[PDB]
Amino acid sequence: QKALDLKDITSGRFRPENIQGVIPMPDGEHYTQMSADGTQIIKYSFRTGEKVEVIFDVNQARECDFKNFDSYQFSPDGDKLLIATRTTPIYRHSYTAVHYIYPLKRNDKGVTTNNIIERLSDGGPQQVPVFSPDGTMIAFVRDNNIFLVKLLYGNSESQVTEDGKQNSVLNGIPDWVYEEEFGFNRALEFSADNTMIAFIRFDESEVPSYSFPMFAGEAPQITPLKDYPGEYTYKYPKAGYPNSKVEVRTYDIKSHVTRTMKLPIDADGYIPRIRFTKDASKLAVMTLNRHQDRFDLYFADPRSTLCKLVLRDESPYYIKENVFDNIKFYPETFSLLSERDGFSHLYWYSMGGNLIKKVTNGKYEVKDFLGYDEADGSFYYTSNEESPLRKAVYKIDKKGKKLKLSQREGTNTPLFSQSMKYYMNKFSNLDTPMLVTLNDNTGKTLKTLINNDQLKQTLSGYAIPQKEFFTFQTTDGVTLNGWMMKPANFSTSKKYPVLMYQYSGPGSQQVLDTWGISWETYMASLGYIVVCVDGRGTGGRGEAFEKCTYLKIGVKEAKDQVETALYLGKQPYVDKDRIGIWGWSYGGYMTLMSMSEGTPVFKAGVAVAAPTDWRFYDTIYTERFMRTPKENAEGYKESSAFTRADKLHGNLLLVHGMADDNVHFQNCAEYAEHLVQLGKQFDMQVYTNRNHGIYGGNTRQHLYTRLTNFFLNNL
Amino acid sequence: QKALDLKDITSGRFRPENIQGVIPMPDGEHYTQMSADGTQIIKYSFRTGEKVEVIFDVNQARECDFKNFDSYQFSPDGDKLLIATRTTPIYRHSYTAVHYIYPLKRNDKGVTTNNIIERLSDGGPQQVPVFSPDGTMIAFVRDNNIFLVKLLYGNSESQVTEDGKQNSVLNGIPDWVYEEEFGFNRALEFSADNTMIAFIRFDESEVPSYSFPMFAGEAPQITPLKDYPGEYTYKYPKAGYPNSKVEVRTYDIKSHVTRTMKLPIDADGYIPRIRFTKDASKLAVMTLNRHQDRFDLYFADPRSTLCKLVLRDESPYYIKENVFDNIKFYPETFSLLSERDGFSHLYWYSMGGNLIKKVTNGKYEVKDFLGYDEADGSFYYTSNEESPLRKAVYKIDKKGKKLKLSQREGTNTPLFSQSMKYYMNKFSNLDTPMLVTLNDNTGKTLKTLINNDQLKQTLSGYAIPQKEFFTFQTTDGVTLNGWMMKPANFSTSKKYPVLMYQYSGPGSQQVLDTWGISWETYMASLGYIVVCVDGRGTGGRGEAFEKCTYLKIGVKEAKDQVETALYLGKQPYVDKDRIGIWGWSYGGYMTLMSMSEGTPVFKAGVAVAAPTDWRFYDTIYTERFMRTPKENAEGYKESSAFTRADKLHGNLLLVHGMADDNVHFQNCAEYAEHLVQLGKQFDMQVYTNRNHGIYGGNTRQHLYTRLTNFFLNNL
Ligand SMILES: N[C@@H](CC(=O)N1CCn2c(nnc2C(F)(F)F)C1)Cc1cc(F)c(F)cc1F
Ligand SMILES: N[C@@H](CC(=O)N1CCn2c(nnc2C(F)(F)F)C1)Cc1cc(F)c(F)cc1F
Repeated sequence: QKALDLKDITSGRFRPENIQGVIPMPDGEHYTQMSADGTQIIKYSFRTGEKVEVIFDVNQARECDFKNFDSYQFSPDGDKLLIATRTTPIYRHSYTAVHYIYPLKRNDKGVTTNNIIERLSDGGPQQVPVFSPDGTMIAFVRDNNIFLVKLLYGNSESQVTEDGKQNSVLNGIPDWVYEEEFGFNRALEFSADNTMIAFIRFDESEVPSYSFPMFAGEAPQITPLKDYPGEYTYKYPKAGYPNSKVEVRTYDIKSHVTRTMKLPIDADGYIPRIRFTKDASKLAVMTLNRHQDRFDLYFADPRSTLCKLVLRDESPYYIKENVFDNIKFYPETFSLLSERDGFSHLYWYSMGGNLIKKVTNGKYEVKDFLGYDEADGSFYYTSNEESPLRKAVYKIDKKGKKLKLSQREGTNTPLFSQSMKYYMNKFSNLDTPMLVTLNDNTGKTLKTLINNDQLKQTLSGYAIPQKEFFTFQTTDGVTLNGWMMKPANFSTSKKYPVLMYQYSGPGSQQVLDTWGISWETYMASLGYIVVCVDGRGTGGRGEAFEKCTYLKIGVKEAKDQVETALYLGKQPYVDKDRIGIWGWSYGGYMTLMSMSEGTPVFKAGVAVAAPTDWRFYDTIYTERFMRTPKENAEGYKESSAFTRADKLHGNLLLVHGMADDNVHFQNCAEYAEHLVQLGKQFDMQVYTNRNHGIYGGNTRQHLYTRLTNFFLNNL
Repeated sequence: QKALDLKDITSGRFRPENIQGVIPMPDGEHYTQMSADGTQIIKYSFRTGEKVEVIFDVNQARECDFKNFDSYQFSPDGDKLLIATRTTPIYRHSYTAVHYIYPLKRNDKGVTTNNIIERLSDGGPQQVPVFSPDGTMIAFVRDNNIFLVKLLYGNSESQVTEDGKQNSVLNGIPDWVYEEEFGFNRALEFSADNTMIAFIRFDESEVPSYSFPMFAGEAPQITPLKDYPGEYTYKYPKAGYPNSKVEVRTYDIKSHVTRTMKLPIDADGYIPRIRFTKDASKLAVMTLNRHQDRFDLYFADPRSTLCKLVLRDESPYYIKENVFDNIKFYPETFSLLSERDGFSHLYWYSMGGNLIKKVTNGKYEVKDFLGYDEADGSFYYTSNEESPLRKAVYKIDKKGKKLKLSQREGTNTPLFSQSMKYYMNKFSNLDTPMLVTLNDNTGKTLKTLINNDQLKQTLSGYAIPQKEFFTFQTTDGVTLNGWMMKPANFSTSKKYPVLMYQYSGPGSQQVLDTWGISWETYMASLGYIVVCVDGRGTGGRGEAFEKCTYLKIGVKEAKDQVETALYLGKQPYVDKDRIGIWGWSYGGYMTLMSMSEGTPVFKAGVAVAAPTDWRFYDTIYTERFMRTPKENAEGYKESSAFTRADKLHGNLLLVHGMADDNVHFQNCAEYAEHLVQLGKQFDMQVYTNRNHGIYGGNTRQHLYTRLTNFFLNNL
């Protein structure tokens, strides 16, 4: 019966027990994980779940200068560990860290804990270090150049590129927009030979600069800025501006000759990935055109420079970013996820580019390709075949027989062993916070490592609202999925205020059979009905449902949020005059769109870190859905929150971080002044030195307290 | 009985009729004024108030390319008019304008309207043009250099200085901080000879730069910034940073030789003014030290460069800026306002520097010295001898007899004729919006030009709260003046919420017997008791009362605002739990100080454009009261709103303009983050591209609507 406390939510007091840093060892029988302390790396058996041994310990390693470590990686051989310390984030995926090599060699007592640890580099902190296939070399990036460490040669460090320059030329790591929008941090590969390095070189010299102020602030304090403010500058192309010029280069480890691949790509095209195949003489180069609807897979010869078109996959809309990391190479074959038939499905290709078979078919979506077992010819993947709200692990055999491997319905995230014999399963649903099991490739639970019983017990003493799923029919006959969360004291006799939550961005889903206690859960415990509906444009229901928004985003999503409010307003326990809506990022943009759709259904709303005109956002994301402002002028105008701002109805709170390198604070500053000149009253909360995550010290608690009080006062 | 409408207040619908651009002509019998149209300049008699003639008309002037004009100036002779068009503000006092010379020569019909108008310069817009004593030359500034126009030589334009450079060297106009804090826009003078030009040269090259973003915005839209924002940069030294290096230079009109005056000034001193005397060979140079408590008046020879100390005036606190423009030169004598005896009083000096007499004495303050009539030896000035709430015009004869010239008690602002024979009087009090009379130097009303009867009649239909003055005693026995404004329906039976308004800055006063209808008046008509009290630190009551705050500003002012709230809270018609406070500029800073003084008396407050730590503010103002941060570390800490922020009590709204070149938006951004990390909830309203005035298009209406709703919701 006690009441949830927001501070418990924001401080993560109900964060379920989990396992971090799980890496399948090459042997195929074992996995390693990080200790909770962050001070040990411990080996375990997939088959039994038994602790085999502690392989690494900060208090039991020689010349180890760090107290805790952040992350780690095994050499492909299994004899060395690359360990990262002092991890310093740059953008969402990039960071520097001081890395260390730890050899896994047994001593006189047969233990791997008393070895000596070698600083990976006597120079400065490193980016994206990667082992060569034999484990004898590590390539890394620092100051936008590539460096090579030869472990057989005294950790011999050589400099591969000399033209790296800040805000000008990047070697082996992507620029801001590629990193954010193709979702990756490394373009740096070794050949199966161990003889060649391949990398993408980004020339962003003629990409526009963007700069915003930095104040001293607090948590952290930037002390040089105590009296006079400073600034942050970086390359960021807005919609329709020029992107980096990119090319693929190779470096011959024994020769030291650098070569450029002769890739026939459009001047304004992209190279979202490179990947060495299992063939030593074949480097996969993935390329898109600027409209992002033609994916061309090339095989480049790292020595001759010759590039051969292997596959062309085309769309009347666009190719999604998630395809690229589902391309896995094997001696004679490779996988490909494609939406050609209207659903995300798995295709199996020969290494000549020749379609062997369509592995999955049906009106469901494959989410991830987990791997192929050559022993039986069988494919492992996750999908939502059960329902768009769920994900389960599946196996399809060589003849086409499908078996679902998950024991329980909800959200199943598997991490397979090297051999596909075993997998670790992390599971949740609305009622299960986390349950971690070890399973074999038939689905049998070999061991239950974590059940989160202690969490359930602690929770037992609190009065927890419960989510329930529901569907309803829009006025044009579309089924929408949503969840509804009612106070634990709910009465059909009483009428209640409503808080709608949504994200609503292309391909996204927030209606998922998974567990959480969030700020929404807290709102529900304060007496609100909290509802979340995934409108048109969201993922999991195939291409037509997702991409009906193409060239004019936000409009259809906004009507479906208005339709959701009308439907709630008809319910006898809902006070239609007290309906609020909020969201963050695309969700904040959708709050503005929805509150100014024309039907005055919302009393109040909060838009956090909201884009307000798509011309302020970046090239790769915006153009994927909208093309450029010059090709799609009317679409940009119609998708803009500015155009419909005179119909804004309800009390609005705009929240933004002033150091947002993702949705620039420009969005909020320009939109607010439009609102001022229209005579619309609204409220603001701007956060000094905060980015798109708005976090730091007491910031999140402060922010959710502000949102709580805003809806308490306006609903 | 109708209700005031805020939109009428912000659109200036009750702005009293007045007269603009009143200039006393040299003859001493006449004044000129601008038409309301802005299209005519019309001559009138002081003696009779009769219209003599229209001297200038846009529709009746030849080769006149403008529809309206902004301002105008007469040649010292009376034969030419310098007229300004296209006035473009830069800071509070500086602007560029395209000027035109119009000769006042009669035609065949005897009229001055059909003449030809000459563009003052074929080059670009000009700054601070000034006539030579004979009227044959005009000096002006453009692009930080001095130019000379010789009207007897075909409007011959020559360039006096060649080293002017933006953000580097200014000739003849002050930098940002001198302009704002010594209150002037021109350091450019001709000798009585008409033979020499003198000017101050500002070298701000080593003053720090400050930059803030500019967005496109609206009203005005900055169209180049529609996609990518820009910035504004200028020189602005914060407290304790270096000021411009300054010197006085002269240019020999016939010789073209430039010379530097040998002024013995401290390295870090100021030259707040230069002024040519009635002696052709004597240039007054006014200088302060950096502590601003030693005013040294020098007489410089423009040819020999030799400078002679004429007067030293010293203070244990500081010399106020208002003294400099009260120094008026005569053939054998000059005036000086000084606070040496503890009150602002008028002193009469010989031109050798030798005190002839103390003209005024008593425990009241002289506000302005209006002039000296040599015929009777008599002095004209304004003072508050009646009460700190009032100002009247006074005359003191050669033998010491004093006569008060004003007919009515309240606020009397006089503009004397060249000869001191007549003056124009603008008058108001709590009940008189504006009454404009013409009076002779005994006080007799010769004519009443304006009575604002129409305004009174329009007002008659509205229900107007009325101000009344009051005093009360603080707990340490100090008498404070305040005004109280109650709703027109006031009842002693009812209990009411309170809105306190204050400015509270050193030497300022808001409790004045003068007329206005403001946002406060609107709040009163919505059912609030609105109170304003001038606490310790404010002006008009002598040096001890004003400067008891020296070296630790804000603390004492804040206690007196808390004492005002306690006193109001004891009244039976005041609900002590519903007391709010607000202010703008220093008044916004005082809102924070007062709301975090420690006694939790305020329910809510609004701080507009508030300084929050004095180290963020500029050198001349801050140091006048606080010296530098390095000399007064503990004083800066104790005056800071940051230090006491943990005691903030009540709901706060912070309002700021993001392009504030005066109180940088840094103040608000740094303070808000301090509040976030302390866990204090507050509200914000930031205004894109707005300066310290926060105005533009619908901005003011939007802003006062926001303040109204904030107190309505929190009180
Ligand atoms: N910038 C966008 C990034 C994104 O949408 N994807 C990149 C990463 N990704 C995606 N799909 N899978 C992956 C990942 F697995 F690589 F991470 C799509 C997200 C995003 C959308 C907005 F409208 C906005 F205002 C801010 C914002 F940060
Ligand atoms: N910057 C200050 C200027 C001033 O106080 N004087 C300059 C002009 N002046 C004065 N006294 N007479 C005159 C004038 F007649 F010259 F105008 C004093 C005003 C001021 C005080 C603050 F705390 C602040 F946060 C902003 C701000 F703009």
